[PDB]
Amino acid sequence: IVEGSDAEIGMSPWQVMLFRKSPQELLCGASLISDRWVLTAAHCLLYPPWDKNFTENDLLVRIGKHSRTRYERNIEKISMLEKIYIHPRYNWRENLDRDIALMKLKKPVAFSDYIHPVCLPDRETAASLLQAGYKGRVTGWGNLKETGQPSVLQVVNLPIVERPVCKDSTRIRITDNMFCAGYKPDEGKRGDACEGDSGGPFVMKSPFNNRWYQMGIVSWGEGCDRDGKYGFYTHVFRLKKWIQKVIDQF
Amino acid sequence: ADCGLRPLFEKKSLEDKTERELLESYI
Amino acid sequence: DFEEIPEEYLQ
Ligand SMILES: CN(CC(=O)NCc1ccc(C(=N)N)cc1)C(=O)[C@@H](Cc1ccccc1)NS(=O)(=O)Cc1ccccc1
Ligand SMILES: *[C@@H]1O[C@H](CO)[C@@H](O)[C@H](O)[C@H]1NC(C)=O
Ligand code: NA
Ligand code: NA
Repeated sequence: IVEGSDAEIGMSPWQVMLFRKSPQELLCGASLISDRWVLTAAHCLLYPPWDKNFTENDLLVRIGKHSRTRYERNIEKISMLEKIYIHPRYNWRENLDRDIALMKLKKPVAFSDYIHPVCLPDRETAASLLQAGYKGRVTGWGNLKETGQPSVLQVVNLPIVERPVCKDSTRIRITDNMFCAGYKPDEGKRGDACEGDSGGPFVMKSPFNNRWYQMGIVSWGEGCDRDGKYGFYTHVFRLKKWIQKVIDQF
Repeated sequence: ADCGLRPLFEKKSLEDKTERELLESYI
Repeated sequence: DFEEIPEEYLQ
């Protein structure tokens, strides 16, 4: 996260760290959506251009964390993966269209002050909140700058951007399964997700029922926090039918 | 059923330091 | 600079 701040304790209790077993390192962010299901970006697991293809046994899920590097004894919980599900139409070849994956845990995780699932949006909440100018919140342990790494979880609030402005900021083909967020050069404020934040949640707090909803997944961006560029996010509601199909079936 | 309600914030009726920024943007 | 995690999770 670039130009953000230290998270408060328990601020994002759905935040998940995807952790590589060997070598031991941060792979990506992710989010807790039930006691057995974790949501992330497909490209965290599969991206052939960079020779990336992780299997279940390569990874661990670390939940309830705050410190990036510490083993947070009596606070975090570490879970093994039973199965990975990548969207069947995930487009790693062109533009990361449908950049979404689910992970089922081997055992349910116990909820605590530090561990709690986020809501997934219904059509109405999505329609209400996914509007240009409305702000969401992105969290992660990724890079603090494009070109080091934070001591603890970082947080930044960013406004959703008008689709034509998103489209005009890039040569990459944008789809309805993406949205973009971030400040314009003229707005003064800044901030962005970065490398290592991928797979983490873009959340919004509904003013109707005061619950947090995950509207986006950190997906891609040209550099980090560049003037005139924006962060792109997987549009969670647009892919919720696939999400429900996987959880229903498996 | 209990999704999206944080033990250390909503469940205790405490707000975090910047959630009001989000609310103020929801016009 | 990651701290080692309990061995049980790597088994
Ligand atoms: C390849 N890629 C995916 C990626 O690296 N995702 C991680 C990520 C997440 C968020 C952000 C952000 N909000 N700035 C940036 C990168 C990119 O973003 C590509 C653009 C792309 C998008 C779709 C398909 C092909 C290319 N941009 S890139 O500039 O190569 C990503 C990057 C940023 C910082 C340091 C090193 C690399
Ligand atoms: C990725 O890994 C799996 C398992 O080894 C393999 O079957 C698959 O062909 C690999 N490549 C992909 C999905 O592009
Ligand atoms: Na364009
Ligand atoms: Na920018």
